[PDB]
Amino acid sequence: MSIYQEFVNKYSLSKTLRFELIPQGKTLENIKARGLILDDEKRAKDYKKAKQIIDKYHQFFIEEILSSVCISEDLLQNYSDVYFKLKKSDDDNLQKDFKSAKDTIKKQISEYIKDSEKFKNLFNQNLIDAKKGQESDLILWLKQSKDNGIELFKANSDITDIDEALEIIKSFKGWTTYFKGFHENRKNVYSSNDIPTSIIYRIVDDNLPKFLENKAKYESLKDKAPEAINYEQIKKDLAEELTFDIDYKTSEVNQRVFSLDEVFEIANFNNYLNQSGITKFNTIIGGKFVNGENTKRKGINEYINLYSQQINDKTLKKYKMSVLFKQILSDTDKLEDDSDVVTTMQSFYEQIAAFKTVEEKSIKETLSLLFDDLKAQKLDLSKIYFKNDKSLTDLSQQVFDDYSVIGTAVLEYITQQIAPKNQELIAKKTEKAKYLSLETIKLALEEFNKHRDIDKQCRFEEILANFAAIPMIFDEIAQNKDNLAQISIKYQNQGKKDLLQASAEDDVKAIKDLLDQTNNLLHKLKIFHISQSEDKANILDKDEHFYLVFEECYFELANIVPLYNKIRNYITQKPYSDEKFKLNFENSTLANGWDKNKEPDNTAILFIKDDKYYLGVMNKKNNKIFDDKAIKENKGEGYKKIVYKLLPGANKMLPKVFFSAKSIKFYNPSEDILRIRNHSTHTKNGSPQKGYEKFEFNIEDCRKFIDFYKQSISKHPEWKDFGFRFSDTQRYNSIDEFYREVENQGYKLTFENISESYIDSVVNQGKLYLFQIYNKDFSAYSKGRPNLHTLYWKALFDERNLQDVVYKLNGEAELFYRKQSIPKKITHPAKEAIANKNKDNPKKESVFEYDLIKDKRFTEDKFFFHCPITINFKSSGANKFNDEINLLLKEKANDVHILSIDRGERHLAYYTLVDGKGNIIKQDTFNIIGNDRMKTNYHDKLAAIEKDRDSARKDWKKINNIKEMKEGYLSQVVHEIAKLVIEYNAIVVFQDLNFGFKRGRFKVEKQVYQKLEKMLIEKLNYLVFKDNEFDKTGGVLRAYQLTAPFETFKKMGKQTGIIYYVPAGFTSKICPVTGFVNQLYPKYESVSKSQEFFSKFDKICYNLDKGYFEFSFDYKNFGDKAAKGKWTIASFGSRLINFRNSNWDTREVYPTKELEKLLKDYSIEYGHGECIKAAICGESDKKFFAKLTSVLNTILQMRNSKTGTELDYLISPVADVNGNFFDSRQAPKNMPQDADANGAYHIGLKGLMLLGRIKNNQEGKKLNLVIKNEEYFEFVQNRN
RNA sequence: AAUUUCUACUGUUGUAGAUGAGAAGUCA
DNA sequence: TGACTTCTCTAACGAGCTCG
DNA sequence: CGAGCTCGTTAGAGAAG
Repeated sequence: MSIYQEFVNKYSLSKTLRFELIPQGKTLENIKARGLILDDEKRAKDYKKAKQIIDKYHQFFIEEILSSVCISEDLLQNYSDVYFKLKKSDDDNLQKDFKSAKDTIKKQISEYIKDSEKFKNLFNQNLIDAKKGQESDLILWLKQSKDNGIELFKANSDITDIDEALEIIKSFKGWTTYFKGFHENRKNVYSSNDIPTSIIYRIVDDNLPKFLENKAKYESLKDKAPEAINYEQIKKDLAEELTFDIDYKTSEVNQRVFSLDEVFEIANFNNYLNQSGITKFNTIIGGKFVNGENTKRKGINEYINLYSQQINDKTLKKYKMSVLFKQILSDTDKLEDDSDVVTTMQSFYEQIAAFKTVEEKSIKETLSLLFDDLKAQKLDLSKIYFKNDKSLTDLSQQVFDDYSVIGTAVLEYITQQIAPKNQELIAKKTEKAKYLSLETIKLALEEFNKHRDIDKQCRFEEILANFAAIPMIFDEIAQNKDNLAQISIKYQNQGKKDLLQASAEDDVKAIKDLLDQTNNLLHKLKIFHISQSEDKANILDKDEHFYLVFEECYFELANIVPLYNKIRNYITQKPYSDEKFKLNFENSTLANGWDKNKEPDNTAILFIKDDKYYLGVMNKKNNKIFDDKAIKENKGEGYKKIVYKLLPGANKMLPKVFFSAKSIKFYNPSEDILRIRNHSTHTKNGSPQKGYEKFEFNIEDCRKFIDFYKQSISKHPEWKDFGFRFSDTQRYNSIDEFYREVENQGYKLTFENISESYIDSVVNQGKLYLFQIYNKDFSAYSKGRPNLHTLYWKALFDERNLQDVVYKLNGEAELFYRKQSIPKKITHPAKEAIANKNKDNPKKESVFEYDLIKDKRFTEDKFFFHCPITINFKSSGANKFNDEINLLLKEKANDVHILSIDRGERHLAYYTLVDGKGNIIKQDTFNIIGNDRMKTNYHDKLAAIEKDRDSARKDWKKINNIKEMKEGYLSQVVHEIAKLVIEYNAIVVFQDLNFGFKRGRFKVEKQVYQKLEKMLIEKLNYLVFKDNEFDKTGGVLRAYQLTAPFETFKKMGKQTGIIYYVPAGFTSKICPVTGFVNQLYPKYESVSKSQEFFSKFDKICYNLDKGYFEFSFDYKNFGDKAAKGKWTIASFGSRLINFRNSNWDTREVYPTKELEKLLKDYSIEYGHGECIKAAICGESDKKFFAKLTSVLNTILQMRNSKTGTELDYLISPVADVNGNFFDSRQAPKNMPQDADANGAYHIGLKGLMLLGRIKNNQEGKKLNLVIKNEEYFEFVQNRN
């Protein structure tokens, strides 16, 4: 029987059921008449015009907290010393010191911000509404905008001036419940974490590493060039700009021209860093544009362009000075129309190309001159770095025709340079190091050429020539701008979406190409650019001339990845607008509690006429319909208005009502009890109120202070309806678990009848707006299975729920409304034969008596109802969930038949039920989805869309209509994974995407396979089966909670519940029977160096009766230690070889017939029947050894597509213990069948040894769930 | 080619499966 | 480029307000 | 300014590895 009987109703989560309202009776006629929904646009669309007001005031607060901060020089001298140690000498134990050196400067400001006076009333209610004596801070500044005559609008923003903004900001009087995600996603702007958009993460990582860099290029400038910077001219010329009102070390209030000898001081760090101080610093260092003289009076960086120009020294051009970047939330829009689909692009290629710079070098010539200055080795090669991730692999792709030739040369040269006989430092100098210099690259490429002939060289000059193939890409952009200027005169229309239709295919493919040769252009400069990453915080001895001109042409060119995603998210949408908004019935309280006592203001209540469900929203002004005297007066039959009783919090309510100004006399205790609440002695560790202090808990308190609550609850007027069943008060350890005694039992839901004729008349009177929630299950024309957001709603109100409560209703439901997006167009009229679209369905015809408008749910207005509920409310929460599982299946480990999912070359997954020994019980593909009614082949449905016999092969409309259908496949297949893990009650084991993941070209990408393990963790955390009994396990309330929730992809680790994780390195290229891995990689390193490598083979011999040659090897005679054992690989069957398609598509080559040819071509004899050891090693030729490697580039290839997309079977070199060779044309059911069946059976074998560790668990709860290749390659081979 | 929304649908005024919503700095 | 925060998941009371 | 009147305060567990 299923072992997961225990894993039922375990923890709590809150899904939100959504519905459509039906305006019934005369509900909609009163709404349109009084102007209700038309005056709802002005406070559900218009707050986006108020989110332009709040952030601008949130920008004025930046200007008046950073010009009001004064940080010490003690934490700048503790920064700048470590800031210059790591440049000249980077190490490990100073990174812990550098982080703590910058931790208490990003926290010392983070405690100054949270202790100001404009901050506590800015992320809460009181930002926008005024107190009776305290007028709020938004309305003061907009009046202060008039108090000084400032003209903040009609020059920068959308609103005319502040006078209409004075009207707009008073449209949110009691409406403070809007901004609660707009005021939660701006607590990251003042967050002390490492998130990359703040003002305290930025002034420690974007200007403080740039200002202290720019001080070393000023102390090393006055001694090396005294005459250069004319001090006496910049005092007179820019005297108005240099009026810095405050100094640091003297705290002057002297509005005077500062001295340039002291503005570059480390102590003077606080004279800037608002929006108007970085402007002042970048006025001197970049020049001041004043067009009153028709010339530029350019500052100190013009003096470097005069002093080093005359005497002609390019070492003072190393000492140029940089530009500080502009602060986050400066003064600087998602796309929906087509009037601005072109001028968000044609007004960018005017900005990225047609602009005159400061020093007069156009951006075509900047990458032209600098890469030509790098061409003949002029710049220093030990200061320009490569990004050491697999983006440098792409730099080896375009010119070296190999992926890992650079990453091996910086592993081969560093091997001989430091530890030439391999032991500790050898990894992090070239592998874990985030950057490698060109001097390290050049001394690794003119060393590998010394051990290689003329045919296969690897020249450093080709990398310099590859970068010279960059600066003429800007010339064909200047040719495409002559092509893409005839389209901007064709789209002058405002909102019509004729660039999204399928007729202009010849005008969208002129845009994807132009946004692809400016998106690999940024992916070839990506290997240069410095990263401000974490755990290394990358700082090295950088170049002084390269990385100042490169930042001119990267961070101005980097504004295309937030612009390429503004088009590919515009073309790949659907032709209707899902722009909905919430409607409120002239009330800031729509569904907040649903409670019976608090519903003249919660405004809403539900109904049931014994089959379907309704919503009744009372009109807020005349809401006197159900004030407890018209229910008994109108009792009868019909609707079944609920009384809903809720008690949120046994921390927040039970001291609020039992120690109030009213009910304190009704439950009168002695002063023995009153000393507890004052000093907070009942709490183990909490918070007393003002007046007293915290004391120590004793066991006498919370076995009698709870008894105060038992007499207080049992005499309450409206809190006797719950019927509490509290346990024995001696068995109460704390009040945190007496919370859980009050909170779950403080919830009842029973029914009271109302005569149907009254509340059919009050909707006719116009006081009860009545609505019906429905789906395709709550209509009368259905018989099949419901949805899951309708099988939950029918369990909020069932009687078997309310016995032992599971589905709790929550407050703050939210009513939404959606306008008319697309017009009504009947695409399938009545009595017309329509075409089938399934290649297995017999009934090819389709004639409908009723019409079908194309997706008509976006043609007519829909009132919505988004209703959060709570699942398993009575039970506990989620603490140490995955540790409970491993401590449970230890006595149930011999019931667990491990399921295992992979990616796919030909398939999409190959889920495989591996047994404990390893014999596959039931494997099947994941291309055929469904029960015997209809069957759908998503493999064939991909293969007709996936860039196959389609229009133009490159447009964005394909590559998401693959992906959304591929994502819609992920919505399908998670049910067919869930059915297996209950029928075969085991586990899921995916492939992790942290480290150790598969690399090749698959259908399922890296992107759309982490979502299939994201959409499985949120459909195995709460798992309901639509065809199971209600009160039985696996049903609706007694359902499957087997995993934990989803926090991040990083926090999945090796285990997040029943879904384990294993690596995905070397699982698809292994013989399943014996465990061979091709670790003896042939690459044709040299002619003579291969000769001792063929003697590292034990014997290259032949057998008479066997009839096949063999390359016997053992791994003890060569490095990169992976496994052991005498192999004697064979040359039995045929191996296909892939080729460059386009003709030269596919041809078959036999290994043995090639070995018969290529060995009889020279004088080597074989036919005696013994070893050919010395004969193969004795031969010396260029062509011979460059061709025998192509035999070993074929005898070890274990994937072979038979023709174009037919089938790829599996072959095995290494023998069994009998003599037979594994061949998947005759493989049994307990062995893999296809090529993707071998990439899934080893993901289970590497997952089955997780379960070997877990069944042998001990008292040490430090379960080594990590996999090393020495552990896996030993387990898979000798398991029998 | 119909849906609380999404994907494929004819599975027939809808069938099989998924659905956590308002939110939204945006790393790159 | 697809994920990075962590909450509100609420009833009752003391409050100045037409009214008494 | 008590009639109670629609508001904007306000009461303040112990999990979180």
